[PDB]
Amino acid sequence: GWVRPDLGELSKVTKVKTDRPLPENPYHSRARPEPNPEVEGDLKPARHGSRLFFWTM
Amino acid sequence: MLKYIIPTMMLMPLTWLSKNSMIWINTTLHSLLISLTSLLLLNQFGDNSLNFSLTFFSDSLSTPLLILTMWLLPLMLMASQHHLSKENLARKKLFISMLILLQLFLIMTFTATELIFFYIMFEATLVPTLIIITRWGNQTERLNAGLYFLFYTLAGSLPLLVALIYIQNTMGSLNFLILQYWVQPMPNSWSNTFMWLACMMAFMVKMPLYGLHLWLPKAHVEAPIAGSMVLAAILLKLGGYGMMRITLLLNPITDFMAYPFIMLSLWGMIMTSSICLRQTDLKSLIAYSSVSHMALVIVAILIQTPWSYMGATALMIAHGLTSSMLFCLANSNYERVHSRTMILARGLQTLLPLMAAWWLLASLTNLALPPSINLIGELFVVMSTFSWSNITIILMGLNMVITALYSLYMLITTQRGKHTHHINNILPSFTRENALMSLHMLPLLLLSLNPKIILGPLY
Repeated sequence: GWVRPDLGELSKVTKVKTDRPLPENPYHSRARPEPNPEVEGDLKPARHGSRLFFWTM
Repeated sequence: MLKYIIPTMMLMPLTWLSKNSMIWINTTLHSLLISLTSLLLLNQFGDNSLNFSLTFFSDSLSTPLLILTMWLLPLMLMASQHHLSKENLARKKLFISMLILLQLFLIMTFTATELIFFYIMFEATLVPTLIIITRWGNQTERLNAGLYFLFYTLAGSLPLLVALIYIQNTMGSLNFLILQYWVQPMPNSWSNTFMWLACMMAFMVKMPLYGLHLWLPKAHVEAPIAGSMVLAAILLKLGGYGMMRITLLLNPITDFMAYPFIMLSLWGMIMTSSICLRQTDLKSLIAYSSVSHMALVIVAILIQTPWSYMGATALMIAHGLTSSMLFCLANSNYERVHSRTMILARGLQTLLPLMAAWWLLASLTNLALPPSINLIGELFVVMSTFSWSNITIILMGLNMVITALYSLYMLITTQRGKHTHHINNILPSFTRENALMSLHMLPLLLLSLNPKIILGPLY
């Protein structure tokens, strides 16, 4: 009483119910470096202009 | 300081839109108006300088130089309108524009509170001067003279730019008032030694110092008359002004680091003066006299005493006026006889009596006749150098001989004796030349009455 599978039946993606837990760290990765602090706040105008030699603005 | 820059820059539409016959009249009139306007810089206070904005200021040292520059421009306009009478109109306007640009650059160089702005326009003064010398000079050697002048100045003054940027990065500012209140002593190291050399050598070349003066007896000779006025009456004093400004930051290394250079002037003002005893050229004689006087100024600045500083200010103003007048007289003789050699035209007092009187008065003011401000400056430098050391008075006193020994010599061979027989184109003196001589001389004798306005910022 065995039925031969048709075309594309064996190539299906199926689901599996298993008791073993999901590995939370399969790559054995360590702690990522902390990113740089972002930029925040409103843009105030430059204090006393360019401040390049004698230029006032 | 905007009340003098804007009319100076509006002089260019004035000289570019005028008619082909009234450029000289309009330019002379409005430059004389600006010279009259220049007297509002005398509002000086006994403690504080006159500060206009963040960009410009004027203490009591820059004020006589500014008044001298804006008084000198109409004099150049009146002098340089005879050898350019046959010139094309566009080239005439270009010459007047070069003079106007040179005055604008000078009068905003003398007032810059920030040092790199002072350097920028101190080198912007090179271009119109060099263009005038190499364009409207007469003979072949104007090109070599221009090359010598430009390359001496730039090769001396690029390390000044490097040192000034180093000062801006180290101290944090280049404003002269901030540097007056934030100045730190310079210790003893080789880095500070080359710092002093880089700050000093540009002004050493532009003073000129003896041994670096080889560009003066070329550029003062091949140039035209107005070029001679700016070369002898402002730019040397501009180097002296820069020296006075920048010697503030170089303490106390100067107390030994000025030791060679003083000798290089103390002997130098002897040798060049002796050159004037054996010069076959009138313009070269005036140039070497300028070398000697400015070497005396160098010694006065380097010993850094108050009396020497006021003597240096009075000496710079008086020498500028006297050298400009002497160049005018020599140019008049060159226009009349068409040669620059001194021995060709003799006995001119028999033919030109009033110009002989102007020659006598100019020579008397050249050899520091009291109570002229030439003698005041020379005397004050003498007192300060006697305080510095004793034997220096010998190096002063011998100079006090040799100066007269050429000045009256310059008075004799050009004015006294039997006249040259074959020279018969000695025209009578024009009103323009006499007016130029009087406008050169009468301010000097009037300044002898009230000299306290040219005695520096620590009077």
